[PDB]
Amino acid sequence: STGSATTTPIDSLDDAYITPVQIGTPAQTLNLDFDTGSSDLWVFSSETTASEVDGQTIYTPSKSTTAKLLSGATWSISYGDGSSSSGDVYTDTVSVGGLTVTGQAVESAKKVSSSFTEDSTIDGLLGLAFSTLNTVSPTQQKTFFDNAKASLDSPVFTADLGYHAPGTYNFGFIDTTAYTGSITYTAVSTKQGFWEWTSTGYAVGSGTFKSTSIDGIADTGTTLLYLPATVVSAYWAQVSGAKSSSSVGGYVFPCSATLPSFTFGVGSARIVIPGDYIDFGPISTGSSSCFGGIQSSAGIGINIFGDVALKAAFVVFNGATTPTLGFASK
Repeated sequence: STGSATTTPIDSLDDAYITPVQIGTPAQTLNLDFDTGSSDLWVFSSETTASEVDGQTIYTPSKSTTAKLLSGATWSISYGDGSSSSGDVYTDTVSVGGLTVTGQAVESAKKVSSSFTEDSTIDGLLGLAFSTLNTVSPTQQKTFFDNAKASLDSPVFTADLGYHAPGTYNFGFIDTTAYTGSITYTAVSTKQGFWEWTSTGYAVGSGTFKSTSIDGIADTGTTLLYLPATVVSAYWAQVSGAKSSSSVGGYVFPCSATLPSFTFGVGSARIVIPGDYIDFGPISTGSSSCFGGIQSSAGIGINIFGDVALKAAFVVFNGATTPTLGFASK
């Protein structure tokens, strides 16, 4: 089998992407944030504290003839940005882009943090990291991809995120029309449960390439590119007037600037992020200070190749017995 679904930016800055997902019978369609940095499929629901729901579409398991309470199971998750959610668990039929999994754990939120409430466009998350990170207790549950894998034509999914435009998530096949040149594959460590890999280096604008190993994760659920402070300082030093602002919480730059590109290495191959992809707009309405899309990972503990980087590439998440990651230009 295969599946193919369009993913759409939630706003004009590409702050996140939402993909429609069918849950239950008859189908209830919710727009979920596909997140290769976590491993829980959770949704706003009829069980979510009413004051914490503000415009989201909810899953109502009592209206699904295929929903079953997973008795005794609970979940609770905290994300890198400090957001969180928790609740109980159902199993139900879940379909993405024509690909159907029966018996999928659908984690129903009883509580969500303010950032989730305040984002009316995201109805939940669909985790695509390794199932070892799944938070369901006392019986850990599998991700949608793990459940689907044996049935797929090939044990892979691909992310093709757009810049200020829709893109595509495919399951079970590699669309050879969706990228230019060749896909370069690179080793993955699953030891922390992430799609963790080692970039071979970077360049700033038309500058020379610096060969240096940068360990990080491919994370579709993170907006920005978070890299070591040395690398990030070298980037922003090429933008007149750019500075790190502790009050804003990262590097900002004059909105009048033209940003240089940023290149990252994948083996001997190179992925070029255009300067425009690094512009996250005014820090507040009307301001002439703009927020940067490349930021230091120093406070985080891990480097993160988030959407700013991934949207410059066609990315293969290869879930074979020994997983790998593939990157192509497009």
